[PDB]
Amino acid sequence: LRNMVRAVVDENNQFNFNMLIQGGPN
Amino acid sequence: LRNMVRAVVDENNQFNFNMLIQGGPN
Amino acid sequence: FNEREYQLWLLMGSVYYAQTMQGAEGIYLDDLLGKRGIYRLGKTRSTGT
Amino acid sequence: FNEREYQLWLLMGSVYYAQTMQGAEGIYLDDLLGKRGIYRLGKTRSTGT
Amino acid sequence: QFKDLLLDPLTGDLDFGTPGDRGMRLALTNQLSLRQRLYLRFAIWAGDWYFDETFGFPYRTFVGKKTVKAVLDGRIKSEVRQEPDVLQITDFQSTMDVVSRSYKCFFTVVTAEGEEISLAFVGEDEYQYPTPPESNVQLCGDEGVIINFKNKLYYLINFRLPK
Amino acid sequence: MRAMERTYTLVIGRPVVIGEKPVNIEKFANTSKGDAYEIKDLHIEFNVKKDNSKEPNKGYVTVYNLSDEVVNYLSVNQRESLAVMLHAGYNGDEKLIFSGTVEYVEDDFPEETRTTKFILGDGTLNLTTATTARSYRKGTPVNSVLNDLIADLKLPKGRVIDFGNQTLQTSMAFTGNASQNLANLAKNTGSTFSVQDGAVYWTKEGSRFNVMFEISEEGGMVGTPTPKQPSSSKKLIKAHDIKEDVGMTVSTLLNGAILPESTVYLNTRYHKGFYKVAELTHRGGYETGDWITELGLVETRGELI
Amino acid sequence: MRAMERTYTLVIGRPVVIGEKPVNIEKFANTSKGDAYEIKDLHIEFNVKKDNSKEPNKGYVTVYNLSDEVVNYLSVNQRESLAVMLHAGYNGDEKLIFSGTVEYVEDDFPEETRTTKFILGDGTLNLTTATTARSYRKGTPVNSVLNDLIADLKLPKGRVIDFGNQTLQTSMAFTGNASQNLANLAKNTGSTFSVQDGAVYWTKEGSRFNVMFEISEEGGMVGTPTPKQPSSSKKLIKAHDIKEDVGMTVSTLLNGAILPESTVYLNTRYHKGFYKVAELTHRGGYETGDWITELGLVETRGELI
Amino acid sequence: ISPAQQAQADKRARDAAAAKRKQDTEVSNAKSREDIQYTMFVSGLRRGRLNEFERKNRTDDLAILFDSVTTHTYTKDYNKSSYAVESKAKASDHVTTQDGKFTFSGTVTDSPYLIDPRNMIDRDTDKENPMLARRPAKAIEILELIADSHQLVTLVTEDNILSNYVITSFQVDRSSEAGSSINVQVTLEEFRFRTSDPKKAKNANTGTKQTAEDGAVDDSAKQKRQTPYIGKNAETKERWENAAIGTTD
Amino acid sequence: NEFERKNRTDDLAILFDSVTTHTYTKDYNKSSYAVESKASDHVTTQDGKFTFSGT
Amino acid sequence: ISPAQQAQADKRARDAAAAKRKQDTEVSNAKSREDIQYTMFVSGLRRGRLNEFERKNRTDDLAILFDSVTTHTYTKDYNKSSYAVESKASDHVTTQDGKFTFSGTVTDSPYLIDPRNMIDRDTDKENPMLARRPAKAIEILELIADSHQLVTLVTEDNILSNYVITSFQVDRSSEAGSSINVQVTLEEFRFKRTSDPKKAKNANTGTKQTAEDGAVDDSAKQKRQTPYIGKNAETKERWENAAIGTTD
Amino acid sequence: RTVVRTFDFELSGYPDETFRVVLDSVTYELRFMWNERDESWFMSLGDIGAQRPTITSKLTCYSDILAPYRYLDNVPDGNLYLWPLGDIRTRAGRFNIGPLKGIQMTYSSLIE
Repeated sequence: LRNMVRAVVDENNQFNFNMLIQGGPN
Repeated sequence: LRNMVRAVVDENNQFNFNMLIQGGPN
Repeated sequence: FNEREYQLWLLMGSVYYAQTMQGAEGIYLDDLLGKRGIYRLGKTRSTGT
Repeated sequence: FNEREYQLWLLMGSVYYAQTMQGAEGIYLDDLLGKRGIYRLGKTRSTGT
Repeated sequence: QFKDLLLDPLTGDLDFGTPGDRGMRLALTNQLSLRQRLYLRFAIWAGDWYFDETFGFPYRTFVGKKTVKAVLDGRIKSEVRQEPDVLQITDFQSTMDVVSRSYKCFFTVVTAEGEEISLAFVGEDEYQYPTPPESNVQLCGDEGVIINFKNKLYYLINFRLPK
Repeated sequence: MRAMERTYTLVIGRPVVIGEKPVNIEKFANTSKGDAYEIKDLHIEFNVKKDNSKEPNKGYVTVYNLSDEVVNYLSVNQRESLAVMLHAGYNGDEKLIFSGTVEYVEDDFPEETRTTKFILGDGTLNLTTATTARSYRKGTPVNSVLNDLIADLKLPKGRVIDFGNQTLQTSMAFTGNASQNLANLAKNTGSTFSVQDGAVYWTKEGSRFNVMFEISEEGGMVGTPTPKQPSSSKKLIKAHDIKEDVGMTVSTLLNGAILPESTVYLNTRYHKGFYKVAELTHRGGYETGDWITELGLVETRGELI
Repeated sequence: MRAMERTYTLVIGRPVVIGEKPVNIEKFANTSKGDAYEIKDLHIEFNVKKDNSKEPNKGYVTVYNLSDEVVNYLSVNQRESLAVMLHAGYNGDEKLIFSGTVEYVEDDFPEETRTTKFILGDGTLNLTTATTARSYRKGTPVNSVLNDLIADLKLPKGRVIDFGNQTLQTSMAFTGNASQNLANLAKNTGSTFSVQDGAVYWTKEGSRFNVMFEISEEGGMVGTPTPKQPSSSKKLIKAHDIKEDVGMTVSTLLNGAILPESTVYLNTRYHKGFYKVAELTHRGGYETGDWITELGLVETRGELI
Repeated sequence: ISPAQQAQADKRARDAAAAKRKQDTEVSNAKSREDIQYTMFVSGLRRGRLNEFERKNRTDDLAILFDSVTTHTYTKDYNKSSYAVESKAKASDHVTTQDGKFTFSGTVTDSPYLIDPRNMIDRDTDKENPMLARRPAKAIEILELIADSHQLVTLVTEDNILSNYVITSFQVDRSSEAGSSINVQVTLEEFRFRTSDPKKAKNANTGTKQTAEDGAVDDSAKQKRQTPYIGKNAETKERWENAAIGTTD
Repeated sequence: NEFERKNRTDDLAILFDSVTTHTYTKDYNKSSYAVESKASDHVTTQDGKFTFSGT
Repeated sequence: ISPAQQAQADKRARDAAAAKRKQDTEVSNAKSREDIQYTMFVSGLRRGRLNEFERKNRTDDLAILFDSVTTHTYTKDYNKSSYAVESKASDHVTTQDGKFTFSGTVTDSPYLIDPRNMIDRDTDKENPMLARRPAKAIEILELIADSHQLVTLVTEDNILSNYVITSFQVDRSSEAGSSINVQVTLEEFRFKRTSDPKKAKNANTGTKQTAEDGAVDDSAKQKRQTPYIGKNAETKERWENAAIGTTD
Repeated sequence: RTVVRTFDFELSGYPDETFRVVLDSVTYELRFMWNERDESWFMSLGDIGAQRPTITSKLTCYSDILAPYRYLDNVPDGNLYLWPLGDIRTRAGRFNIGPLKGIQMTYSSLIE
């Protein structure tokens, strides 16, 4: 069942990475 | 059942703390 | 065959320390401290008044 | 079997040689003169006026 | 091997010993220690010893009440097995008399005997340190080497001639 | 004959106002009406972590089915910092377990049950707004600098270990938040600074204070101790040597009479010895849940201050 | 007749000590007693991610019901960096899958089952402490600067692509950690720098190395490939052009003989072609769980270096 | 309340506390004796397995027999993994073996037919007065002691012999349907895995060690008194330890 | 023997007109993973349950 | 305690430890040889399946026959997306592993004792109950399951291959005494050196270190170098040390 | 040379004990091996994770073990002795080492 939880945690980490790293010319 | 979820969230927080704070002489 | 040489190794190790400030025992102890002019005391008789 | 036995003779010879004055080296030197009751000195400090 | 002051099995006072060797003694053999460990455990009524309310036997439950023999035997037989060094109980003859209202049981207990681990705290030592020589024997030899040889020669001269 | 049942109490007081003297949350308990809003027999879930570091100790709380009047009193004062105290124990006494200000509050009431939320900070307001502006010349005794900065912070002095006859080697200037400047002086002098339940604690790393607490099966221990590293990373070593670097973990029934900087004695069947405390976490579920406390211990190698 | 069953081995060695020559984790495997603590038949769960970037590759591991002696050996050395190697395969061979130092370790033993935890770093100690202090004048050949900085890092050179006759245009100075300075030279010269399983890899972006691996239903593929963007954000474009910007994803049974900088050939029924590798993740549950590896591929548009 | 009621309150604490001491100490005695082994004869006693029942001496090898065993079962299990392939099918990977489980049901009657003294239940049972011997009760306090002390039981069944099994649960039902007897059910699972010669011993580990808690230096930490010496050989010790060891001050 | 000990003020006793069945049970649990080997500490004891029916 | 018990605890540990060496060893060798192939005959036999039953020898193709089989069932499963498809997109389905289960019995009073059955390898002809046949079957059953053999099932209609045992149950109820009821469950296995060089394919082994306890690995573990047996110490000696040197 | 008692040891009797101890704020690892023929304890001392022990010696009563070795940067400067609590004639044994078993192995540190 931990499989279900790991997926949601992974998605939240993905959203946070996107929030930090976005747009920009570099 | 929230006990199971809190454990996974705690482990993820631990991994992030390790990622931020690692190595270094100070 | 092997177990016997364990005894030989143990005895050899015992021999080496026989000539050191620590590990000396029995007769060998006298030689170590004999160099400094000290000898064991034998049987003694109680004295009093 | 003889090769395993031969090491025993070599070990005995080394032990005897290690404890003689001529063959005293490093720590083994400390033990031999330690038997006499004296020890090597250490970090020593200067004296002025 | 539990050590403790020895209690006289005959009187209940401390075993000061015979008039020729009066003193104080410690319980050393496991048999003697276990005897008194059971005696005290059975003699002290439950709750009557201060500093430990849980120690003792609850005689008040049975004495003075109409009780079933079988229940009493279980409790009697259970208190014995609280000691960690009891091997088994061999036999148990529980009998009750209704005329005098007395109850009296018999049984025996089997216990092994152990080793002493260390003699440092008790009396003696087991080693045989050597004795220093006497007079100029060390630097010049010993006469016994002559006496033993003379005796060997004499006994050999004795052997060959038939007797 | 009874059972051994849990008990607790939660108190809410007036808004906290910082002035020109040390702040004591005790004196703000009473409300304008007098007696404070006390909440005893309602299912409560809380989590309170404590540590010895710059950051304040923060605790979380949840209460179910509060009366409308109490919620109204918190709808007001949403611009202000209400003082709150929490108590817990076992049916015969309750030890202070947290005291601070209500940083956050929100209410969600979907259909059947309302659920109030709190976030509390231990001296957050003082530690994050106390400005300073100080300077000193070569030769100034360091023991004077320490006392000057702490008085600026406006908090009671729980315990301090003075430096002796230490003197500054170079001119120094301090500005910004006082807490940040003090936390920097910690690194260069081997001292630990951390505020807790309103008390300022200044100690020296590696050293420890008597057996103020003993842990054993009689003392309500929960499971055997296990060795856990006190940090999530490893440092390079020459292999100050006196610093920490080792620890252990233990759990026990809830007991609020413990603080991060205290000392404990561990009487178990495997592990035996003395340890410092480094971290605390108090958990609680009144109707359902644990009622225990977790301690993170750290080995010590310094003098017995 | 047998089945196809999993196998693995885990080894723990002496503390790692950095000196004045390249570090090889291989030589630290043997313990003072000689043979190392090997763990084979115990349920193990691990996750190992790898990448081509500044940060080291880190992997996590969990072991259940360890003997007290082994745990004791790790209670000690908690100040030190023990060397660890991991192997996995299928009942006939085991390929090296990770090698590094034990960054973290903790034990929790609630009632029935103890659970040990690990966090391992691939060369973390070297990448985060190797200081440098170098300078060069106008006209210096860039190929000399690269070699000078790598030797400072004290790691074996897995593979490097020299710059040719490039020369510095302006004077340069480098200090701080050597890894950080090298990672900055990457941006301004279109080169990729990343350490992995102790090997230093310096390559050029966009270009790729033969078909060192082929993926097909015979090669234990798991599901069809799907197109996934190689980054969580999009960059503005003129619409160096040679840079990455596209990729795909594939999954396969565990196979440790793969590295982020390698090249793979994808023989499926929909997608066919050559791709670079950009990311790896190895998962494993001995008694229960997956035993697969996930690859993140990136399209290439440069020369065939 | 009243002063007399204080005595009544004290009785609760003592008797309730004394009860657990008897249970707790007895369990502590188990797990300390390693020269004791428990065996249960589920079946086969009258067919071949009589050879093993003769080897037990009522002192360190003990046998558990039951007046009747209604049924017993044995079921081992295995786990099979499976992964998907691009062919819209599923393949297989390694498999694992999941220990094993055993259960049986039995009954102990208060009117036995076969009273064999070698059986450890019948240690004290009276030959000629069985119903007053409390056989049904006598079995609970012995079965419970085995389970709560975590003994590794060995089962001698007619079909095969099992070893290293740990009890997990059991039941006792005095239903009105039968009476004068107890219905007993038990479950077990396979718990699949100093002195002695220095030759066989290998390098052990103990980890970090603090000061010994049985001697001085802890008293200085615990703030206690050092134990005075017993005088013997005075003026010989005191000169040497005081110079070579000193005092904790 | 012990029923007669009960008075009417402190040691209150309760008797039902009839009890049909009563059951007593205990439980234990063990690790489901192979142990490292003796490591006989991998077991825990649960609380015993007791139930009965009456009228 | 006493030394008499120390001489008793050792017996308790020694005999118990001997049990693993017996059971644990047998499975090890059973997996170390893949030549043997086990087969099971559930029904099928008398409807012309005898054609392949006679092929089974007593050394490689072992066969198992139960005294009676009551029922056997075979089943397969599939799954599909529960959301409307985008439309033909007939790829939204997957195949699961087929399951097979049956119930049987082994009795102390057999009616047919055909020696070709591996249960009856060395069973007495005139006293079947002293042979203890039910115990013979269980010993066989655990070994097959423990070693993870890929069993082959011969059935009424079809033949199934590459099936592994996942669970079985044995019991001896009060009714049907002198016999045992047996249940088994099997599932498919989608399985996918000395070899002909013509069939060889490029392989990999990843990074490798010093192999096995050699003359160099011994130094790493501080083991003393293995003395050389003096079959010849005149030729290699002058060259071995000069060209290969010594680990030091 | 003023010295103060600061540490005591105990041995469980296992023939190959090995554990880590902290003395004078420094940490060391110790190994104890039991010799059958000579019925004596062999002690090895070295740094944590060291390839080989720095010092090896045989334990005896009333003998200064570290005497000839106070010239190395990784050897304690204190005093290590074994003396009995019971009768003075008792020699070191296997199980008789400890704060109350009969022999008191102790470490004491000079006052600086």
